[PDB]
Amino acid sequence: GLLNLGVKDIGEKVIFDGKPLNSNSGYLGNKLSVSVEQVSIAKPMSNDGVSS
Amino acid sequence: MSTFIRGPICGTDNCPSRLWRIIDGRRTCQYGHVMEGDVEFNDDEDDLNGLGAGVITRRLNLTTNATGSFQSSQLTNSQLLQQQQRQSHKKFKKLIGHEAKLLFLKSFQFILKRQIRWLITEMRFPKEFEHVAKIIWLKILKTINDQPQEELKLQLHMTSTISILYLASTHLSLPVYTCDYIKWICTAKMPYFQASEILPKSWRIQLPNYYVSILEGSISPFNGQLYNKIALTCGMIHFKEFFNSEISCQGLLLKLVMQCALPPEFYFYTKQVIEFEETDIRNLTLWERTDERHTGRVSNHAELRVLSYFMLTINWMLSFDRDRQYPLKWILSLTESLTQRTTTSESIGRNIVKVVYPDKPTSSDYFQWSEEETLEFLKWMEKQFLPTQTSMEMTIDQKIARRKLYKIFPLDREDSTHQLTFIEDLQERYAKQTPFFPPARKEAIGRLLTHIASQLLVDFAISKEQLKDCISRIKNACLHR
Amino acid sequence: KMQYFLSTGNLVSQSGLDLQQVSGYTVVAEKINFYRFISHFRMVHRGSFFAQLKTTT
Amino acid sequence: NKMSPYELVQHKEESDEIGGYFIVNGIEKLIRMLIVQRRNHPMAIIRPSFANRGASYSHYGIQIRSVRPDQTSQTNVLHYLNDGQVTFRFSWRKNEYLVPVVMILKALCHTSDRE
RNA sequence: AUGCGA
DNA sequence: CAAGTGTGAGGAAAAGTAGTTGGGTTTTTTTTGCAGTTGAAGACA
DNA sequence: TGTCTTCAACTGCTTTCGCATGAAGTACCTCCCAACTACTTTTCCTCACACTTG
Repeated sequence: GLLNLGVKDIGEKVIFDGKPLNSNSGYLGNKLSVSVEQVSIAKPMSNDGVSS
Repeated sequence: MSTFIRGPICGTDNCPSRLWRIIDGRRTCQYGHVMEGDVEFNDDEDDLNGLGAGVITRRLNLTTNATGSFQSSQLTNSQLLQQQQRQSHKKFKKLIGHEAKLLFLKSFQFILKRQIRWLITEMRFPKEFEHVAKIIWLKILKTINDQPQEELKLQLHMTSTISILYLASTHLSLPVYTCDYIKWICTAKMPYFQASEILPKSWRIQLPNYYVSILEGSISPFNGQLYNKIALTCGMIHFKEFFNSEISCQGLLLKLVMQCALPPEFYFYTKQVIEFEETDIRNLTLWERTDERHTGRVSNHAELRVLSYFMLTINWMLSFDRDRQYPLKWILSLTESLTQRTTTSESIGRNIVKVVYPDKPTSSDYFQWSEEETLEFLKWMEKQFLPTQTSMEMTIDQKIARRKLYKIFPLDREDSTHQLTFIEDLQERYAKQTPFFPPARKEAIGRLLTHIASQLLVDFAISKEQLKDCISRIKNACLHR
Repeated sequence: KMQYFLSTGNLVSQSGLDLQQVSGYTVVAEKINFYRFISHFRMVHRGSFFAQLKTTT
Repeated sequence: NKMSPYELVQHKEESDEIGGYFIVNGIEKLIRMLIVQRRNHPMAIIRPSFANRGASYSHYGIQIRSVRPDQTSQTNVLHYLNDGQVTFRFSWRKNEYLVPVVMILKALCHTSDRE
């Protein structure tokens, strides 16, 4: 479906804890890959008095 | 009353009433005349693009245009609300102390009375049973008031109530203790085990301040537990002076012989040994008011000794029946026939008492539970466990859910009178032995005695040795011929 | 957020979704008449920005 | 979506409910359809805004509205500058950027000028 | 402001 | 050999309150038309 | 030193009158509230070992 292709195209958003590790720093202080694999939509449901 | 004016009054005529003509835009005199204001403000046109973040917002501290001249209010401190909510969430109980004790007292008062009237219905023992029981506790109450001040050691206990009914019955001397206890458990005749009844709904809530909640059968009696409090009640009561012939009953002997190997002779045998050294030829009476808190081997629990003489008699009698009146093969036949068997109500009851799963003497019958015994058991659970009970709140939802669940498994039912009566069973086993006319017999005798030890002990606080401690005691008593 | 956008029709994002406007995308179904109801789903708009144009071409 | 008319009536609806709209806070709203440039196809346009971009801009230009499989679109413009220069228009973070088309050409694939 | 009666 | 005084702990339960987590408002602070005008780059005597 | 000429950036408006009267926005932040299960709190209840006697 269209929405899952969209989330496959946004790909990743990468962030480095600022390289630290004390080349440790320069060569990033580890990569933190992030993304969204699937997107599901569910039919309307309502549970009252919450769980249970 | 309050006054009028907290805004305007008509300074013309002294008429302190005000009209609103919303069509006019006018505040006017309700009774008399004129313009109370020509000015009228805030009913905007068709132009409220709403750019205004209008951060202000009323909050009742800047007053209000007072657009109601109708008023009465009152002086306020500043948003009752917290005091309002405190008052809504006030009516509960938040008591404790002497006041809580009085109703703890009261509730105890009531359940005992409910206990007594089922007493009358079951036994049909006229004004008499009823009034003696009433003054008995009147007497019990007398003592409680005296050591009051702030003394909150009222004993009672789940046990105290039946001790009360027990002593009152003995005054009258209608029955027995073991029989009464088994009957009561089997038919839940007593309201004893659950304390929700009363008509407390409210007493329940009176945050019975620690007291009341402790009501409700809390648990089933151990070894002593129940003969001990009877003694305390007697000491409380000074019962022996007050009431005649306590602990007595030639009826417990009958109950006991029929209990099993009912021998048209062992009633008189044991009655005779009782005659013998059993309190010098005298119906043993209710032990005394064991005032002391240590409650030691009072042992003069009359019955406890009756059962002891009963047991003793059997083996003495049977293991020196020189004339050989009781055949070798006869003794095991009795113990034989004895093996389990249904019960026109009684044995089913004794199973129900066995199921207090105590010292594992009946635990296994737990396991075995002779087929139907299994069945008439589930029958008595679907009838007498229902009271069982009635989540309050926690969703008028889950209540619903629970109901649905019950509906789902609907349980129950998705010559007659099979369970013959008591004297029927009794008859048929004395017939089952009706063929009457060394190391092995000694063994058989011991075998049989262990069985009765099971039976008599099982109705009662046992002491898989006090029993015999008891046994030991009179053993010693006896040899002073 | 999507109830937000669907309740105002002010679709806003850091890309502008390649659309010339940030309002007007959503309309009340206005069931006052079955004709009106069916007509909304056969209505097509050239977009508000051309409503702003002064010409008529 | 899949209820037969009879069931639909059993669910308190107009036996024919077309749907396609949204109930948001109880008010039925549908998204108005919009007419946009045909995707994926170069459309030759003369526009005086193109002259409004600055010096050396002609009117002439190509506009293709590329839409991704997911249907998000990205419009790409070519401008013929009066000087013969060709510039490539695109939009990112709703900001405009201009690049020489010969740059995106040598950037896409290794090639010769004669290619 | 969006849709609409005149 | 044995019977009787002195006394501190072991045990049960409903209602309230603890720990851990989550939900949840509340809370707060990309040109599309016109006509005129100023400042500019460039130029002159 | 003194005066002139062209172009590009900035200013103000281009239907009238009213209904549905206005509505709920929404980034960044969070302290308070409702929940499920387990743990803790207050009053009350009942029995035992030891030291000394016969």
